Amino acid sequence: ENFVPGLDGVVAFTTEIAEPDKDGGALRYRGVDIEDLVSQRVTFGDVWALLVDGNFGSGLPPAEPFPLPIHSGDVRVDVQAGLAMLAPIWGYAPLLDIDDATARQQLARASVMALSYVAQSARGIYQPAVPQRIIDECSTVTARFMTMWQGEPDPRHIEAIDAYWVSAAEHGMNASTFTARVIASTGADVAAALSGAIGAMSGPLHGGAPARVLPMLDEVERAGDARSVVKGILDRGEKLMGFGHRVYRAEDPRARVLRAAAERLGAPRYEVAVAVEQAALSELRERRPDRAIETNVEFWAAVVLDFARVPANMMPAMFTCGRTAGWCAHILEQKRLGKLVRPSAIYVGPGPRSPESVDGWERVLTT
Amino acid sequence: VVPENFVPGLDGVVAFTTEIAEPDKDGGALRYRGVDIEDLVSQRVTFGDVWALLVDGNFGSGLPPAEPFPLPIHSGDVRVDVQAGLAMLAPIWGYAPLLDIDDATARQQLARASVMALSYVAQSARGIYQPAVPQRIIDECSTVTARFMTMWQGEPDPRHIEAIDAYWVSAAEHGMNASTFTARVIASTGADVAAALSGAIGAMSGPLHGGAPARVLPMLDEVERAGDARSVVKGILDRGEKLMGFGHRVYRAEDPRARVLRAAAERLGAPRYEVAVAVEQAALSELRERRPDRAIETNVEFWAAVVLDFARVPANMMPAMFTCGRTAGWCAHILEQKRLGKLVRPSAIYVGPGPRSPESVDGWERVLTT
Repeated sequence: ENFVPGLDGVVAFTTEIAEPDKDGGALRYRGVDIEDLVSQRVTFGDVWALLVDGNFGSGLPPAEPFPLPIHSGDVRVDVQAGLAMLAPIWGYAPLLDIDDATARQQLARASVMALSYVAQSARGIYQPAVPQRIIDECSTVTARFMTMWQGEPDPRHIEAIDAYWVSAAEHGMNASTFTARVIASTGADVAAALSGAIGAMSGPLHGGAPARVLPMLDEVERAGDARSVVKGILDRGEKLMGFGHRVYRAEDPRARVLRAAAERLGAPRYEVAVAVEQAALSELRERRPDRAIETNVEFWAAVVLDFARVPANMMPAMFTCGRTAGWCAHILEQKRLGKLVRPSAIYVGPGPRSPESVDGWERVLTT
Repeated sequence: VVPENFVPGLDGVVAFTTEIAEPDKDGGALRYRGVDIEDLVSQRVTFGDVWALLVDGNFGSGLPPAEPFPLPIHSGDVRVDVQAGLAMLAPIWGYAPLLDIDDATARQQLARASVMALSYVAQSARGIYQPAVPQRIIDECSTVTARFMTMWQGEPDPRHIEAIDAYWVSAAEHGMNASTFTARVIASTGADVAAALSGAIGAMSGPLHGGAPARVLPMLDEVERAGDARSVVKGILDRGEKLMGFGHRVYRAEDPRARVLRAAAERLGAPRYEVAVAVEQAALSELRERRPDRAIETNVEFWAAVVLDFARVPANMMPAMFTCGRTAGWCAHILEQKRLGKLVRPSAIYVGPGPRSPESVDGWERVLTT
């Protein structure tokens, strides 16, 4: 045939959660535009429920002690280990044996746990502990996350994460969302599908993740000229971080949302980041005038996150926290779909042969 | 952008081309890299070599020796414990993403985790207060299957080692199920092998994945006490409860793995064999009678329970034996996907509500703006 492996272009599901309108240049969560959500200052906790429940009203459960005091230096792996313990310790049941109401609670309870792991891991070990009453009296999950980590966080930094987390909560059917849907289609508990989605996310070729643009942003601040360093990186064989082929029809809606939030909150590195964007776009469009080149949302995601005191290696964990909303939305939708996800494969390998015909059969020990 | 006779679940949609194995359902035969499983079992090819046959495409290599656990965490769920250990493989054992390693390193890292999961299952079935089996009497073993039964039972019956070899080889790989599909999707992103192996175990644990050995032990216990074999199954169907180990046809006529395991039970002289076949004759003849139109055949998971019980495996340790065997299918599909080197990313179609304002949503009354 002329088929493409990996089901490229093959329609697998039917969704009511969100529509990434690439032709129209807008992202809508259950019909509500994300530009409207960040502008009216809707916190990530509410957007989590809008994607999962299809409407507002419900929030997220409080923080609770860790199910396993794990700490290995890899926060992605720590959350997966804790997610495993949810069935024996917290009693998580398979999706087939619980109603939609129980599945929604365990998804929110697991979402809160993943954020508690990330916030605690960022606060230093020898730092004074944040009292539990200060944590439990926070208005939003975003505030609770920042207070558990920073103790007394800047309000402008809380708004930055709220802007980033709702602009990355859900973006269609990628590898991580597909993995959670396949595992949930088996009837396993929600922690197993969440642990599988996190494993798919750890792959470098999965997709979105804040770009490693800080060593370049620092270089522009020191040298002063952005055009020269942008020209240098492309001439010395290295690729340019945060800029490539287009994703939407034109500018990514999430790209302007995170740049407008950076200017609105007063990010110190905003002017350099804009100077970098202009030099990169002018240079990439000058060398390949046939390619459609737009700024990646991962470029301004790194700018916004770094403005909120987020280190580079913690940024991928920041994306995982926001994507819990999209993962839990598609897991519950798959549960209500009630259809196993099994494709097929065609065999092109060797035909029937005897065991003695196989290469290396003389080294096998039998009986 | 529109549905077109669309069915959810990718049923029948071809996703990959594989050289690993072929479940010839229309022919009633299963082949690993072209070799029939009946040959592999009848000529007593150990599981370690079938593992190397599926992953490498030829014979020659083996599996690395056992080692201590990466994590002294044991919650009582061996499935969960193995997943937690698979996690620790990145920081403790240094497992790199598939995108940054060659086929040789990835092949080992798959084999090292495969032996890791076997030892997790192995000495989880041995009492800690029983005498620690000597470390050298394990080294004096030959096959991977033999070292498994040595770590668990201490003095394993040679007949039982053949039974495990018969079972694991039969269930080593069976095409494109959910657990194998999940392992390929995660591997298609470029992550490490331990993440892809952990994703398959999660999908394996779901009830609708199938393949887990059947809970036919109470039925076989009841038949032996009151010997009739037919009135025992006749009553169960009359009362309206499920007949375990029997149902739809997997292969078109007879599952070759069921034929292999039933013959392996008789060849090794399993005490439950005579009682087991009478239950098979009675259940099949009964199910075909109550439904003279539906194709009904013995499930391989019915004989898998007979064989595994003969090997002194408890009822709820049998699922871990399935996960142990399928490591060959998971690793071979992981390595093949690595060489394929293409991301799996399907698409979906939105049919939800059209564009609206945040105020026209049910519940905007209970929103607090930042």
